[PDB]
Amino acid sequence: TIDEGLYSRQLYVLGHEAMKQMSQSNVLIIGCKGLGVEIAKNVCLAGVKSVTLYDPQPTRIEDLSSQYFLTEDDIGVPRAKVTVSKLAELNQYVPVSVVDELSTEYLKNFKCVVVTETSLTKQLEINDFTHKNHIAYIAADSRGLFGSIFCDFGENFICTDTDGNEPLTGMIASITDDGVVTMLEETRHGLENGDFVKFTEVKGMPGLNDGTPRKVEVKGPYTFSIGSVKDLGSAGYNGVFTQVKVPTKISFKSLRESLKDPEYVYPDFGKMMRPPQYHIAFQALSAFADAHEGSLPRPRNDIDAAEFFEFCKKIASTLQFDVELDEKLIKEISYQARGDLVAMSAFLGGAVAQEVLKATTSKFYPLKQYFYFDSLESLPSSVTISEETCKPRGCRYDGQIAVFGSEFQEKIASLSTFLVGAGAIGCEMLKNWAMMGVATGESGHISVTDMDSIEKSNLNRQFLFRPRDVGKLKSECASTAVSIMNPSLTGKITSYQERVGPESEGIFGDEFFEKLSLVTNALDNVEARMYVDRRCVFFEKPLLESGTLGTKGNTQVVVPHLTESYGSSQDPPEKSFPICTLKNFPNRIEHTIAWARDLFEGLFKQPIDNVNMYLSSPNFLETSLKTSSNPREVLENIRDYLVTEKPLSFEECIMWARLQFDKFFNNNIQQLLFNFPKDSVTSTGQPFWSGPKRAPTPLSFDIHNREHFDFIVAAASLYAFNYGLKSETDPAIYERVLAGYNPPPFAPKSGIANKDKQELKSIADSLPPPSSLVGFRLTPAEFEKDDDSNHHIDFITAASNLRAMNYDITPADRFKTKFVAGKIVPAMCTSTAVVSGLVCLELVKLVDGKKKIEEYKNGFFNLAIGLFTFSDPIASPKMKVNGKEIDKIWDRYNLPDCTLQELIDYFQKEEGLEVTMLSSGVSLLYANFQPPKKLAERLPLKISELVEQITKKKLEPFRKHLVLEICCDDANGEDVEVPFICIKL
Amino acid sequence: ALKRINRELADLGKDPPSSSSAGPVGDDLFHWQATIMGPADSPYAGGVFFLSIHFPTDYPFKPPKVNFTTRIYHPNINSNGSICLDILRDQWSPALTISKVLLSISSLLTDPNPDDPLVPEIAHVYKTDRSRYELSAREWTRKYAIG
Amino acid sequence: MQIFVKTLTGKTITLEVESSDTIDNVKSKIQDKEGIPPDQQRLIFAGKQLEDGRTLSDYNIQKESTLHLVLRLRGG
Ligand SMILES: *P(=O)(O)OC[C@H]1O[C@@H](n2cnc3c(N)ncnc32)[C@H](O)[C@@H]1O
Ligand SMILES: [Mg+2]
Ligand SMILES: [Mg+2]
Repeated sequence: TIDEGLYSRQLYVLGHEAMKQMSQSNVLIIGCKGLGVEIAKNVCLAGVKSVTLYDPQPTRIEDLSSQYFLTEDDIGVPRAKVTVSKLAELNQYVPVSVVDELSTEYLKNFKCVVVTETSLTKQLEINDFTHKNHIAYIAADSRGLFGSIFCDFGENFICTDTDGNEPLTGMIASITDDGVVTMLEETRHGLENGDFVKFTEVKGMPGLNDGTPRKVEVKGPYTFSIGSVKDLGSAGYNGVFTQVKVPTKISFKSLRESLKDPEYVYPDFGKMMRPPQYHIAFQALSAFADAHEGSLPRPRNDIDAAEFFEFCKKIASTLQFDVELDEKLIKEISYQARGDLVAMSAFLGGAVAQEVLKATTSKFYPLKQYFYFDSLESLPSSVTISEETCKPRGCRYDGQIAVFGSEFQEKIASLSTFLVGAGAIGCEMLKNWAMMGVATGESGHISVTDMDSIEKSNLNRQFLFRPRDVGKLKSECASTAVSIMNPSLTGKITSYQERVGPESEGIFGDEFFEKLSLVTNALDNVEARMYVDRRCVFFEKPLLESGTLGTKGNTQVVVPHLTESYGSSQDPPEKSFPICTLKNFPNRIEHTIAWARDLFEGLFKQPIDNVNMYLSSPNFLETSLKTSSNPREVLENIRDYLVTEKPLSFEECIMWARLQFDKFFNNNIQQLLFNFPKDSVTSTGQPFWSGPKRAPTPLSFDIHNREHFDFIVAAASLYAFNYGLKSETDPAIYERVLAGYNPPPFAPKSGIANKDKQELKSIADSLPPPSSLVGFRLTPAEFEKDDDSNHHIDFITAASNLRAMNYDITPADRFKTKFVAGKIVPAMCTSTAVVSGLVCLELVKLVDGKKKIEEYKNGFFNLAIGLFTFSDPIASPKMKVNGKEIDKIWDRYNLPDCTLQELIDYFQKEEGLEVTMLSSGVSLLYANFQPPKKLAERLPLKISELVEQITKKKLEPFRKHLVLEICCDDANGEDVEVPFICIKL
Repeated sequence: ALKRINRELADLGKDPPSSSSAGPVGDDLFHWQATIMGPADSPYAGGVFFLSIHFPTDYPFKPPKVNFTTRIYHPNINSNGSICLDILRDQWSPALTISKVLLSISSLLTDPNPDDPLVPEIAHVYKTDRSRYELSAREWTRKYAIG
Repeated sequence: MQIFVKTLTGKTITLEVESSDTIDNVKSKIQDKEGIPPDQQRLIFAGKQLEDGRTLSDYNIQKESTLHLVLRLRGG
């Protein structure tokens, strides 16, 4: 009973069984500060059965540093009481409760227990009970720029899926007598040693088809081994292997046992000696709090730091830790004890929420067992950070001032940022900015642009949007929500509804981009990322990129004159199948889905567009004949959709659907089998329909069959929608109208000066004149997946499954068909939180204006396997131009609006280079090989005039610069790379 | 994109392409018109075939869209001019120039591959009745590829 | 010398190299074992992204070292 209209993106990551187990699990959360509230929010959005909160501590002002469900009117009220009301709105299927008192025996009601803001003695008392009663225990901590996570899921945890990857499958070419399985030509199995596989459709060795998994011994990228198959047969031909994933037994240790001999997870291999330090440091923090009535060391206090280091030495002596304590790092942990950062809270909350989901679903590999993290490279160095500047001021930013100071707070409050996109990452980024106090000063401002509107499926991970907000613009709703969170942002946020691209340069122009401080991308496509990267490179602005995919994520930072841009690297492109495979010889459900999408486009979109264009353009026929490669198709489509097969009722739509069923699932297959019979052989004697090619079979229409009726209904409904008829879903009309169909006879055709022009002219003359039919338009079908009543996904699924039955392929369902055809990107709230935390940790580095490239970090992570890694950004390449060091990315030539001849003379006289090619946009302004007359015409013109003349379009009034690409050769004739030219209009 | 396109254009200009001639249309660098000469030892001998090449914005990281314009009777070229070449769909890498694409197209013209056809009827005629395929190809190249 | 490469999806790869090998040779070996073009590979060792044109000894990569093979993602 999972609501797939809300959990559409999350089910592509977890699955139906995982969410079914999730919806029966109870989660208790102790602590309702920023980390606790982040964990609770992510858990509520995930869809657990219920969430219970326990935090009787009255609210204090500093708690607002990372708690976004607390307002300044709630001071003196318990945090849980004022947080449950706001948490109860995130998801209607997840009740949120509050307990005013906690007892040990009360813990047996919960599937998972999360502990934050609790002393070590209480944690030991709770864990001693949860461990022996088989309850998952997670303990999280966030101290300044330091974080810790501990997981204990019991001694006999069972993990059904350890990596979250789809099972591997492949097509075999031959299996020898010794189990040497070989893949097809240039096909990689992708298996590892110790994996299990099962075989089907193997010819010559039926025994392998029973289904028992067999061990895999990888011998190469194309072959592996399964053992001795002597008894099963001598040799096997063809077949398909599929990986089998087996459960794993994971054993955890209790907190009391784990303190003595911890097992670390390393978020960064560049600093492998630190987690042992943090292990002692956090225990010393707990001891110090115990010795000082629960009070942490004061910010940047030396006496407290010395006492804390004494505690650290005592603990290291007691635990018999043979480690050398780094005094600077430990005292840094002491200084930032009272820090409460929203970025660290978001990062650790995403991680801990993912761990909670692992506990409640027995999926993905949990942490084992300690995860200590630091982002100490984010500490500012351009301001004064001392006891005087870090003391609390009695404001909501005390938690952040305790780490960064008041001067850095003033720097943050004067930011002028630009956020592109308002999706999940956009909402998280806006919330983090509101909590940090970004652009709350006199000179601060926030600009957020997004052209989309709120949908039901967006609410699952965009927590700023409520069901009442469906149908409104994302940017306005996000701005209002964040203004509610931080009232100081009233009037400091401007929201646009513009798509960022070449067509919006009149709004996001020179004046707009010259006032910014940084740009943050929250997009979901690569084209927009490349465009924004080019704009930032031209205007020399810092850029923050971030991306997610299911449980994986990455963040990158682009710094002017220091690092390379986003577009300086390549990513794996999408997989496009050969046209022959799609058109005639499919062997996967993806091929059939692509074919069905093409069929939908060619039946309900292209002919309608041709008909509409015929009735609008007064010179469409001649232009189509001249330009279009196959005008016959266009003319036939116009004729058929105008006069020949125009439906006067829904009955004719049903008959048309039946005719198309025959056309696409019975007759083309007969023609194909006539051309290539099932017993045909290739040029080398091998059978034609073997291996990647599957012999098809024509389908005979059966009304009672589900798939045939689904296709008929969907096609008839879509045709009626095209012609604006009253569609029906009553089976009686279909049954009574499809019983009188007379299939026209069909027999495959064997085949066996220039009059085709006369035929085209005759066909054109048969069409009614455009003047007679004015105002008559047919509505094209624009593909839309999120609507479950437009029959688009229904039609695509029916067509794909029918073609699968043609070629004996296993059909999919609406869920997988929508995933594949819709090109849906799996999404999670936890990954979004993690990436937002990392981006906001890099944002403070950008604000501080750090110059060295080793102080920035690009981050990558996969939460399904618990992998985190960081690497320095790549420095921008340098080159030698005219014996000068020139940056290959961030350097440009600035020139006035001079003539082409003057530009060539300048490059010859100043840089000593000969200009050979000069282009702007998509045109070719100048080339060395052009005829002398054309050049002599184009030489005395200014660059603006030349561009206007060549492009045949006047420059817009708001245009203030031109970007030119120039290729030039030196004196010796060697080509030399040069930066682009910025002509000032 | 512009830099790579101009470098390829200059490379074509410097080295004599002989049996090919590719160049931009008008002043647009993202739209080329190429000419291919039918191999002498083939049914398409003495024919001129026009191709349209559309470079995407992401060039050279996405393959160019190359489509025949002159009608040709080939098992691997359909009526829309689409060419069944692996280097244009999924085997494209940012290291192949248009010259190698034209050489691949010429090689495809010099010998078809009916075992993996794009036009099943032409492949059937080629596999069954070779002489009739030869006659049809000669008639088509005299009717469309000469002029 | 033998090194290990771990992918962002959890796969493990074993490579037989020498300390004098360039990053280009390592990328070619990874392409042979995985089919990923060398220009689309992002290798990380000890917090440093390996760049083409240098050698393993520049990064102090020794036997039984672990590299990470990562990539960028397009959701958001
Ligand atoms: P995720 O898919 O959850 O949300 C992505 C958001 O980014 C916005 N977006 C995509 N592409 C653009 C451009 N070119 N300009 C502005 N905004 C963009 C979507 O509308 C989503 O809100
Ligand atoms: Mg949307
Ligand atoms: Mg999206």
